[PDB]
Amino acid sequence: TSRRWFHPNITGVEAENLLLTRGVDGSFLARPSNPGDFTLSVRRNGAVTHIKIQNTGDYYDLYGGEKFATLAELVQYYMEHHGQLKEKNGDVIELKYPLNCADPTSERWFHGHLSGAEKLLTEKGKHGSFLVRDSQSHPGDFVLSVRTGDSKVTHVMIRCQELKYDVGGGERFDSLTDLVEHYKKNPMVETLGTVLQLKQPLNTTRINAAEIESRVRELSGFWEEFETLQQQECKLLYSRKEGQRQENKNKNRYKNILPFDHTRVVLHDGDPNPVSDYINANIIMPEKKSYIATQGCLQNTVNDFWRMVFQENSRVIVMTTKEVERGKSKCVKYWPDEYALKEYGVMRVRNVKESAAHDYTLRELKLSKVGQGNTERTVWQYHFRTWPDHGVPSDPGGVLDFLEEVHHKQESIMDAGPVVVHCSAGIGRTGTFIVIDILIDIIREKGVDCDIDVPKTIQMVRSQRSGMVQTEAQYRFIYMAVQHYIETLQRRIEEEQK
Repeated sequence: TSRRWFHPNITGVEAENLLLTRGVDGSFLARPSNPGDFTLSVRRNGAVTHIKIQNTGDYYDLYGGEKFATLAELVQYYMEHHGQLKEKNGDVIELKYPLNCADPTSERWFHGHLSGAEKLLTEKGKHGSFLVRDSQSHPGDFVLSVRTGDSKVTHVMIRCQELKYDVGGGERFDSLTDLVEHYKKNPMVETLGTVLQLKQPLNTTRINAAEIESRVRELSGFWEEFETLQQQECKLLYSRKEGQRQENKNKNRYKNILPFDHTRVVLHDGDPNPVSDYINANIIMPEKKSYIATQGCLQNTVNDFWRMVFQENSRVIVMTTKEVERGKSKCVKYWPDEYALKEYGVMRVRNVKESAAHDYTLRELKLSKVGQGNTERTVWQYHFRTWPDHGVPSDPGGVLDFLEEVHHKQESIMDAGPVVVHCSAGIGRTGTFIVIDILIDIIREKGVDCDIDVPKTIQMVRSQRSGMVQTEAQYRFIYMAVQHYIETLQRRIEEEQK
């Protein structure tokens, strides 16, 4: 869609002035920061109301509202459901008109201060590759550089006249984004007939895995790269109708954090005597090893969880949360005690042995269908217990050691199904763990000298489940986990050499 309602470089007073001069009653905007959190500024009856949105790494928690996977899903929900958002008193807050941001800093095509850019379009660029940079000679103006061929880099001047942008004729646009989007749909034609088609921006995130230390150093950067990735979320507003059904409302831990219809795990062989095909879970495919990203079990969904594990032929479970965190339920006990046997509907689970490490507990479980012999399989449960209540761990060593053991178990089991990964909502920690495993797996196969793209991988995983990887802290942790993994392999090679 757009995501123009989010202003990345704004203050509380600037937000109030914009809503009172450029907006009307029902106008709204989202803004960052109190660092780490977000604020929803809404105009109501000639006054500005600020609603706090907090995210510790699990979900976007709007004060006196609901929990959401993305800020785009939060906005889409209240724009479609008017009588849902209310104050502490009970007075309804209406989200009617989004206030568009003119700042192009969070755009993929915007490079700000590149110099007369041709080399970057020659080395990285392809046919239709384009970038927008600040003008060197005339301050305030901009330059559009576009590559065309099988052959040439064409420069188009963008003038800034009375807070409006133009290419020297035609229409005058309020922002750089409006100019870019118009000339993307209606392309520019050169004097000799060459079409200046704007198909894709220049990729500046892809790095060679061996050169991770240098990129992390330059990003220490991480905020600007993450916000650019966050701006892409408006393109991931896929259908979630199955989870929105009244039959499935109590099957979701959080009413709004729902699985996409195109990737959801569809359950079969259910009880005929309502809906028996639903579970808040999605099949994650890296575009070898597949994953099922799901929420923490609810007592009414424990039977559906085991139905999924059996149906999908899954042999490894990754639990990245404690049962209770900060006195709040995050996941119910879906496994029996050590040496005990428990029946969960049509499924039977046996806890063979519990092996405890400092960061995790390994539980050897035996899953089978009640009434059938030769249906039994070993399901290995890896329960990470040291992850902090808020934020991410300071050292990625424990997570990497855990994931390396998870990988080695999956690889050792012949004909094993997708790896079940879950936390509370199944998006924050779950998303972080899956992304780290995908990126590390590229290095496992291709070696230290291979191309890796952190935001591209996150965007691909986000198209399969709503808001995979929740915070900038998690985003930073993904980079630090890859860097630590590269460092360990580098030392192991040097140990053999020396």
